Amino acid sequence: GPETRPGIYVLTSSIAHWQTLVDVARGKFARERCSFVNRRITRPRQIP
Amino acid sequence: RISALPGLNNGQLAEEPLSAYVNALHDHRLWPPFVTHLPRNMEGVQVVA
Amino acid sequence: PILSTTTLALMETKLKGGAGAFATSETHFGNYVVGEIIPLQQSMLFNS
Amino acid sequence: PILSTTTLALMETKLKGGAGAFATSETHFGNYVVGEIIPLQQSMLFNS
Amino acid sequence: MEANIFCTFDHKLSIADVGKLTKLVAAVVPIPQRLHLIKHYQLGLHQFVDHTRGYVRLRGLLRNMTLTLMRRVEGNQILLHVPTHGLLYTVLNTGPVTWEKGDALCVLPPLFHGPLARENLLTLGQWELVLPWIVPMPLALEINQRLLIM
Amino acid sequence: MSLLHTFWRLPVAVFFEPHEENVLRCPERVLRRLLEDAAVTMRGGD
Amino acid sequence: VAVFFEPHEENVLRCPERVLRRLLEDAAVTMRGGGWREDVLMD
Amino acid sequence: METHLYSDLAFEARFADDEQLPLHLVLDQEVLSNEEAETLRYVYYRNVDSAGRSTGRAPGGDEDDAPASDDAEDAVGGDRAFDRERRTWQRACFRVLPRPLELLDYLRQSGLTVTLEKEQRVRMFYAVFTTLGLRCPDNRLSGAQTLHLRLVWPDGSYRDWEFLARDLLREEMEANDEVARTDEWKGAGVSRLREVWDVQHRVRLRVLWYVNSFWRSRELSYDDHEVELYRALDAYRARIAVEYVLIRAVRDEIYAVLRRDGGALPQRFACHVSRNMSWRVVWELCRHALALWMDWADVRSCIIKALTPRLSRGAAAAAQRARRQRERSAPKPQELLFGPRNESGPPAEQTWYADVVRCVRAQVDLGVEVRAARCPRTGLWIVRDRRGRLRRWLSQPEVCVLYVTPDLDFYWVLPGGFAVSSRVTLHGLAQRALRDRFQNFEAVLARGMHVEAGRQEPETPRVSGRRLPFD
Amino acid sequence: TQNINTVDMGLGYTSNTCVAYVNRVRTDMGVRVQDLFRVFPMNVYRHDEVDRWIRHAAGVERPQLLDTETISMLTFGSMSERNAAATVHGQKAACELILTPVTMDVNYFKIPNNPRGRASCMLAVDPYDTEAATKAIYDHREADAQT
Amino acid sequence: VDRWIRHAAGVERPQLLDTETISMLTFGSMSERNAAATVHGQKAACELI
Amino acid sequence: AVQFVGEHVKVLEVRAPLDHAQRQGLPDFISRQHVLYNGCCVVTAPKTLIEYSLPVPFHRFYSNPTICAALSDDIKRYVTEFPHYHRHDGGFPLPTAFAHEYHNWLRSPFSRYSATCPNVLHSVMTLAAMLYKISPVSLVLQTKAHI
Amino acid sequence: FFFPVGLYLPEDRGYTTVESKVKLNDTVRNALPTTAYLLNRDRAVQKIDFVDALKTLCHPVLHEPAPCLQTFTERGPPSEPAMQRLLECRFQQEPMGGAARRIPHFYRVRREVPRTVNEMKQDFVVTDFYKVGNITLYTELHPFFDFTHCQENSETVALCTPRIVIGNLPDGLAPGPFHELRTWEIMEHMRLRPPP
Amino acid sequence: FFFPVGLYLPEDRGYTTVESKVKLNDTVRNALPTTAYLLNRDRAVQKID
Repeated sequence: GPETRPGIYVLTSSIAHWQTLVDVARGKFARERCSFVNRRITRPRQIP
Repeated sequence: RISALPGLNNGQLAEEPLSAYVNALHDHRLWPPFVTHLPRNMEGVQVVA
Repeated sequence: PILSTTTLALMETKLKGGAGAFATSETHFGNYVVGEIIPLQQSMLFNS
Repeated sequence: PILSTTTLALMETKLKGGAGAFATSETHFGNYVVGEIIPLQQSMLFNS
Repeated sequence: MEANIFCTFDHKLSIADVGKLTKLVAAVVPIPQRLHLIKHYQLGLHQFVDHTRGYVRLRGLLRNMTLTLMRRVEGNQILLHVPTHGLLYTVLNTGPVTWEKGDALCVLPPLFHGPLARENLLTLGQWELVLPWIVPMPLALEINQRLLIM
Repeated sequence: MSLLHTFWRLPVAVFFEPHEENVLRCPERVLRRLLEDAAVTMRGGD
Repeated sequence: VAVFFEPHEENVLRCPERVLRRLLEDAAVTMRGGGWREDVLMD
Repeated sequence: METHLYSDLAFEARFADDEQLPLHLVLDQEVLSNEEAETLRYVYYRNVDSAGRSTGRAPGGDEDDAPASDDAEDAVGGDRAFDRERRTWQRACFRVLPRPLELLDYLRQSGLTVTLEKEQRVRMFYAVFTTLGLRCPDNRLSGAQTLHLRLVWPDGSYRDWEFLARDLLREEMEANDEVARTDEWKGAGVSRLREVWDVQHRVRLRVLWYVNSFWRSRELSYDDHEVELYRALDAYRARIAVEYVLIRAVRDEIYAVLRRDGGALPQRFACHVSRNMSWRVVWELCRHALALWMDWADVRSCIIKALTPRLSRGAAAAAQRARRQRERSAPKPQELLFGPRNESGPPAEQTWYADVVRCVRAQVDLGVEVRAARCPRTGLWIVRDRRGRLRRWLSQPEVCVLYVTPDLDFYWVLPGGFAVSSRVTLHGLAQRALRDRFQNFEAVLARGMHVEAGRQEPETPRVSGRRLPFD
Repeated sequence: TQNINTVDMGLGYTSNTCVAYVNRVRTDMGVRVQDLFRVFPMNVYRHDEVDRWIRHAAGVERPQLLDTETISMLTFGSMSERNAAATVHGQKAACELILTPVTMDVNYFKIPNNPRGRASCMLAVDPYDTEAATKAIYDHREADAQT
Repeated sequence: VDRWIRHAAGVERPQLLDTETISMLTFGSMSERNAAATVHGQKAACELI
Repeated sequence: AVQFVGEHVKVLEVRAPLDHAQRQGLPDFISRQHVLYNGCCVVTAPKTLIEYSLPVPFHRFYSNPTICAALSDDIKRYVTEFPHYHRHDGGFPLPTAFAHEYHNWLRSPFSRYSATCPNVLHSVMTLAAMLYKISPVSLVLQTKAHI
Repeated sequence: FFFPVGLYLPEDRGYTTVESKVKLNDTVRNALPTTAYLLNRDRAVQKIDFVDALKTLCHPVLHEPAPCLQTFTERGPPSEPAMQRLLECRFQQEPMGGAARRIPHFYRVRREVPRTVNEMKQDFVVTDFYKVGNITLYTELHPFFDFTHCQENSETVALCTPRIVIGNLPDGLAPGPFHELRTWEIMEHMRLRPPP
Repeated sequence: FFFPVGLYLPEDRGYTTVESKVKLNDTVRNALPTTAYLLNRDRAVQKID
């Protein structure tokens, strides 16, 4: 949307290595990644 | 009467009637050995002359 | 082998026969009883 | 002679019978049982 | 936490096994699970080593494992110790890499070193003590970089 | 007549099962039958 | 029992003159007819 | 769906350099089977013009226009000809949907809007979505151009179809904050769905047309002359004729050798023979077999499968190494004592392919692999089954065989092992014709394969319709 | 900690045991069938509507991904069958079903036998003879050793 | 006929040589191999009149 | 009635993948099946029209060597050469085009059954029951009927 | 423990040893065993039908023969001389174009044709189907599917194809009398126990 | 040991002493025996044809 909407979470995971955790977090949050790049396209004057 | 299961026939699955899943007599893919007309239904059936 | 019957008639006649009835298998045309090789359900796990 | 039958029904009766069932040799109309003359299979090889 | 881990051996260890396992005190060995009692098959990288699958797979398994320092071996027990953050330990480099003072060290699967002998250790049956390489950061990110560029 | 020319002047009696070595046994009856069957297949073959 | 000549690099099968003539007649007809299969496919 | 969108954007970003327009295709059980759909590795496409000329080659002509060589030293051009062929194919993006679907419902359940002229449903056990580019060499597109589609599988096997641009454009050309291209692509949607066959009417595939494509904006021209279609048909005729002209070359060679020798056939294969036999009926069976082999020979004949490994890039260099090895000078005593030991020569057993033709019930087997070795006692050949078992068909009176050795020597064998022997001549075929028709595919690296060559690759990639997909 | 070492002082077996008494059976001795949709959780029918119909005819649930190699390395199980609300009888003795020709004789079921239809007890085979073992259990051109 | 009978009864063709035959006819041989697994002891073979 | 004449006899080949429940294992099995068009089912060899009638043995149930042998000389010679082929249990070889048993719907058990079965109603009914399908959805439907 | 459900005992050798002890109504549900009865952990009667088996019977693993075919192929064709008569089969797609007119040409060649493995599989009676002499047994791998070796391009290849209908099971594993009794069961279900 | 298989008992003097104990359904396969049943070296049943 026009305004950024934050989603706040508290996660429990068996992973402690950061790169593995961020891989799985990217796997879960892919729609937000596409939203981030789309935001870069559709509102070029704003820089997230 | 024997061929289908009229009590349980009561639905369709994947566009086909349930009796067609029970017995070959009701599957349109099985043809009579002697033909006088093409069947009304030829969903996946290919005829080769 | 474990005690098994096709009909409730054969289990019924086993269940009201004397001691040692479970061990014998017997046929009634198309139906059968399969008796148990050790008296596990006849006596052993109940007399204790 | 050794215990042998021409039908499974007579073998079933021999296996349901008590002691000395094997040593008796009867017949149905065209079917017969022959009974072992010493009780090897009945008791001798299994009493231990 | 489980500050100490008991590793029990199912193969009876000869004199030579206990000797070479004693010389390895303070070596860095990984465990998959972080449990108080483990069996010797779970010790080391041998559970995962598989050359048809690639180097990146074993890298991914290793970077998630729990690392321990070997202590005194007794009869069929090896007694692994987990280090804790901010404390000071003596560590052993079985790897052929050189360490200079002040280096920052990373854990990676072993590489192929020229002589090809590589010193197989503790071949109990067809298990083996495959230890990782403790590598300083420059070489570590050099291998990661080259692997990514390939 | 003698349509095959052979290097050796004497034949030998060949032993062993036909899966060890190749030998061309065929009586003339079988050959005539095969010839006519091939003829009808060739007939079965702007 | 029966007897068979064992194989060699030198033994040879002759073709009767009529059979050879028939072979060559078939060959000339085949070469001249132009019954080429690609022509059938494109037809 | 996403493959079509990405490929449209990709062909737009490349249009000025390439002048290739994006053609969006969907494949189903009418073009490929379920196993081939699940295990598909690559899709490649090729453009050839109204004169039969591929767009990867020089625009006027090529040194591959010269005839072939018959030399193993040359291998029909060697590495350079191979590289000129490989440059001619271009790789396409593709995605497989491996579970049964109905196409229009799939497009609507995605973001697209569908407004077809008539709402006829098409149902398909699986779908492969891929985009091919047909080359408008200017802002002009001809109907006589043909486009080739190639589907390739992990073992390196490929399947080629070809359809001409007239079939594809028969209707489509005959009628001719800030927004994101993705949202308007989805909103503008699809409005066309057309079924296209290849030239030989073997395979049907559907073409999908989008109204947001950059294809619409260009207003380039299309035309089909009669003479251009005529020449394109002639080039196609020359394309498919390549295996049959080789078959006829072998047939004429057999008849020419038979005329030259006078019908005297020497024994070249081991089989104990009897004089007291009607060898004349064997000659008659030979006639019937040699007619029937022409009746049933095909692309999968032994001759094509023998020439195919010659076209591989390694072949010329390996042949030159072998030539050096066989003609190497005898070693001096010093080399034997002090130097390295000599290279082992060719192994006693060779790999061949054969065509086994039985007359009694007309049947011909074509892609047959056999192992051949010369028995020590007499230098005749022993042909064995690739499981190591002696082949028995030399002893059957109603079967003749045509073998082609890896060096393109052919034998035609009668019952008894008496054979016609000569060489397959490739000179009737231009180097390009053979080379483009039968060159083996060489794989580019992809998911799940070793960077190092020669490794035993792990479990091959698959997209599964029967299992919940892993991630 | 106290260290204990034991040395067996016989040249044969010096101890022997017996199962003298049975107190109770921990399992329910039931006829509840094993849930193959829990054992093989990923498998679906190719046509989705057929898959959902088959799910509904049985009492089974939607398919599940297995553990990743990393997660199966960090965790030691899943146990997708939760406990039932009440447990009157003991543990569920889930029956595994193998399909049988309707003509298999009942005399086979009456004595103890291998339920796969052929003997496999290796006490009948020469030790460390692997080809004899494979032949005994899988070769169907030589007789089963039991019947 | 011999081949048909032997295939029906499940019997193999005789394999012989002159010295093997000499030993077979003079003294006999253990020409029947053991089973892959023995559960019931020796084969007490029944002979039929 | 001649005004409705129609054409000469044809044999057609029918190809069909199975339904979505039977297609799941071996998805690429395209069944094949042969039918007679502009043809007749005959129980006798026509005497008067023999010069104009030719036999088409094309099925397990419709390849009687007697009618074929009386109608064509080549089949008569074939059967005289091979008298064991003069039999009606489905063993008479069909031509190579029609001989694809493994891809047919009705195979050897059907012809073997109808060879001996008494000519009464229950044999018809049990031929109909023999065509119950092996699909898993058919397992649900038959099993819920307690058949 | 192990117990069967639904076995059909041979009617041609059938017998009763408990006639004086039980008497079952003359219905087909009494004739054809389709339910089994057992004792519970405490001696209650418990019952298993095929209805309860669906959590196994309907899983896709039972209905997929790819592992069966891979193991069948890797074992390779049999090598024993007796089995050699079993592999010799040849299936070939002819066109349908002129098929009806060239049938006599097939029979003009007076050669005999091998029996298919499924045609040989019917000769064995119920009791000798299971013996060693059933050389076809190596093909009986799966109730729902047919396995065979056949000649294709002068090699031995493996072919798998599904039995679409229940009747395609061989006589040794689902005999004619069984199919007839099961038909009587279906008719009694439909209240046609005496038919019209 | 010795035992018979396949004998034919005289129908003109047939009789039974186990009528009350055994009942064989009316079938010639039951009437004319061709099989013998015996016990193993366990108490298991075995068959000869």
